[PDB]
Amino acid sequence: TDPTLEWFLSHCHIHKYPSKSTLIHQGEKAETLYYIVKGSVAVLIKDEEGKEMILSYLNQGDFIGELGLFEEGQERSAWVRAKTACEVAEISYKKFRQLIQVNPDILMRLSAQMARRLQVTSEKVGNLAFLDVTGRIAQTLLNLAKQPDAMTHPDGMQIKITRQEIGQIVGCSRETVGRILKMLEDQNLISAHGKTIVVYGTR
Amino acid sequence: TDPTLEWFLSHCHIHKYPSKSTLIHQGEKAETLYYIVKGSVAVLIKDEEGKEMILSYLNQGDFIGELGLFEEGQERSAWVRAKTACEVAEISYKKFRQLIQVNPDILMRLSAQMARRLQVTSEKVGNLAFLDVTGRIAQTLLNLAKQPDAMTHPDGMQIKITRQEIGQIVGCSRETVGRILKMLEDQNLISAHGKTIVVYGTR
Amino acid sequence: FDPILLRPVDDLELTVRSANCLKAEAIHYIGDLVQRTEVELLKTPNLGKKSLTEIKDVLASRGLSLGMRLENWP
Amino acid sequence: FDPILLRPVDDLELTVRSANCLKAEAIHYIGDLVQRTEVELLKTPNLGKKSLTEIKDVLASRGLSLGMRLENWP
DNA sequence: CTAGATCACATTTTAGGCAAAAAG
DNA sequence: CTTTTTGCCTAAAATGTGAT
DNA sequence: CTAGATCACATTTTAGGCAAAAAG
DNA sequence: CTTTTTGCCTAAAATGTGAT
Ligand SMILES: Nc1ncnc2c1ncn2[C@@H]1O[C@@H]2COP(=O)(O)O[C@H]2[C@H]1O
Ligand SMILES: Nc1ncnc2c1ncn2[C@@H]1O[C@@H]2COP(=O)(O)O[C@H]2[C@H]1O
Repeated sequence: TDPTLEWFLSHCHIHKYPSKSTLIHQGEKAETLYYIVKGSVAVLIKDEEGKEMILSYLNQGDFIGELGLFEEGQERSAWVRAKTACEVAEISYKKFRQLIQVNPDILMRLSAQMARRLQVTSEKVGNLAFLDVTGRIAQTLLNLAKQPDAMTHPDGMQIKITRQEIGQIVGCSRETVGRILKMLEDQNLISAHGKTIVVYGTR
Repeated sequence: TDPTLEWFLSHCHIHKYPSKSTLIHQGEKAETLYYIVKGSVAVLIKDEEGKEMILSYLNQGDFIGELGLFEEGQERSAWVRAKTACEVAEISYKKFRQLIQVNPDILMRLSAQMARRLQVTSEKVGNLAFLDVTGRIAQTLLNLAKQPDAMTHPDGMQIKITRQEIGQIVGCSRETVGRILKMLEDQNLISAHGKTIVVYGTR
Repeated sequence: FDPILLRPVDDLELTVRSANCLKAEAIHYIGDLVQRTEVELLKTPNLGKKSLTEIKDVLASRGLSLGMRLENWP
Repeated sequence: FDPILLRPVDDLELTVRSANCLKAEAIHYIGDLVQRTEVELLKTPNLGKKSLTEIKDVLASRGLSLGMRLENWP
C-alpha cells in the first residue's frame, strides 16, 4: 500500500486511451496534468515536413503533460502518444496547485522525475554531439535492456522493435538502421530475427 | 523588494568564482545546491577524448547543481563553469529540504525553471534531429538575441562570441562554423567582423 | 545463500496448469525458477502468455523475478 | 502614446558626464533615448562603458530600456 | 550522391591592465 | 583634485586555408 | 576524404482475432 | 464443462536493395 499516490488519485478523472491514440498534441493550450496508471506511451516531436522523433517512453508510474504548469497559457511541447493501451489519471492545473500546499511530498515526486528526465535528455544530446550513428544505436540498444517490458533471455536481454522506429529514436534513415544490424550480427553482438532481438551480454 | 528569494538567501553561504573557474565537475558526489546571484556560467559535457559541448548558459536568477537532490548519492551530470566572474549562493541538500516544508513556494520557483529547461533542451534535440548544420547555426544565432548580455544594434541584436565556441554549441567543427558565416554574410543576414556580430532583423 | 530459494515450487501456490509444466521440466525448487529466463520458459509445451504471467506475478509480490544470476548451487 | 517619454532628459537625474553627452547629441526628450541603440550611443565621444551603464540602469529601475521601437512621433 | 571533418601552421584578433588625456 | 574615456600595448587565443 | 541519405517497389514480417485442440 | 495454448489466417506494416 502507498498512501501519498493513493490520496493523489482520489482526486483524479480516469480515462482509457486506446493504443496508438494521441494523448497530447504539440502546440495545444495546456491546462491539465496526466499520470500513467497502466501502460506505456511515446513522447515525440515533429518538424514542418512531418518527420518524427522519439524523446523517451514513459511507463506505469511516470507523469505526463506538466511543462505548462509553471507559467500561464503555455502550449504543449511535444506529442505524447499511447504505445500500448493506457489507463490514465487526469488532473487540472487549477487543482493540482491546491494540492501542493496540502502535501508538498506529492510535488516532490513529480519533481524527482523531472530531474531524472533532464539527465536522460541531456545525455541523448551527448549521444548526438559525440557518437557516430553506428554508435548512437549501440547506446540505445543497451537502454532498452533497462526497460520494464524487456524480457530476460539466455545470452542477454530480449526486445521487440522495428527498424523504422529506431530511426525516430536515433535520428537516421530506416535503411541505415537495417545496415548496422546486419553488421552487429556478424560481430556477434546481437541476434536479430524480425522485430525480435537478442542483446548479448546485458542482464 | 522580493521576500521569497530574500528569505531563501538569508540561509546561504556566498562564494565568489573567478571567471573560467570550474564550479561543478561532472561525476563528483552531489550534496549541494547553487544559485546564481550575479554573472553567467556555462553548462557543458565531455566525451572520453575531451571534446566539449555546451547545453545552455545560465544567468543571474538561474539555479545550478540540483539533479542529485531527489535521489541519494547521485553524481553531478555535467560541467558547470563560470563564463564571467560569478558570485554564488550555496546551500546543502540537507537544509534545502528543511526549507521546502517551510515555504513550498521556493520549491516551485526551482521547479518552474526545471520545466523551461526541459523545453529548451528537448528543442535542441530537435535542432539536431531535423536541421542541417547550416540550419542549427541559424536557430542558435536567434536564441542569442534573446539573451540579457545581448546588445541592441540598429539592424538587429549584436552579440560577441567565437567560432570555436559556436562549435561546442551546435556540434560541428570550428572550420565549418567559419565557412557558413562567410555565406551568411553574402546573404546579408549578418555582419561579422571579429568576435563582433550583427544579427539582422531581430529586436 | 538465500531462504526462499530452497523452498519447493509448491510454496508459490500456483494454478494446476502452471504447476504441471514446472514439475515436468525438472524445476523442483524456487531457486531453480528465478535463474530460468522468460523466453526459455515460453517455449515449453502447454505454457503460454498467461501462465508465464502468473509465474512472473507470484514471484514479484514476493520480491523475486526471472533471469536472475546465482552462486553456490547445491 | 506614453507619459514618461515626453519628459526632458533631466528627469532621469544623470551625472554631469552622462548629461553632457546627451545634450550634445540632440537627445532632448526621454522618448528619444529609449529608441536609440546601445552600440550607437557608445560611439559618441566622451561616452564609455560606465556612462552607457548609468543610462541603462536609470532606465531599468524605471521600466524602460534601449533599442525600443516606437510610433506617433511628434 | 551530399554535407562535413580533418590536418598544421602563418597570420589575424582579443583580453585586459596601465597611463596619458580629457572631462568635471 | 577625482572620475571616466581613449589609445596603446603583448602574450595568448582565434582563424582561414583547401584537397581529400 | 568518410559517413549517411535517398529513391520505388517486390518481397518479407507482424498484429491480433478466431477456432480447433489440449489441459483441468 | 471452462480456461488456456496453439496453429492459422489476411490486410497492413516493415524491409532490403545499391548506385549515386
Ligand atoms: N525530453 C523529454 N523526456 C521525457 N518526456 C518529455 C520530454 N519532453 C517533453 N516530455 C513530456 O511530453 C509532454 C508534452 O506536453 P507538455 O509540455 O504538456 O509536457 C511534456 C512532458 O510530459
Ligand atoms: N540540459 C541542461 N540545460 C540546462 N542546465 C543543465 C542541463 N543539464 C544539466 N544542467 C545543470 O548542470 C548541472 C550539472 O550538475 P548537477 O547534476 O548537480 O545539476 C545540473 C544542472 O544544474
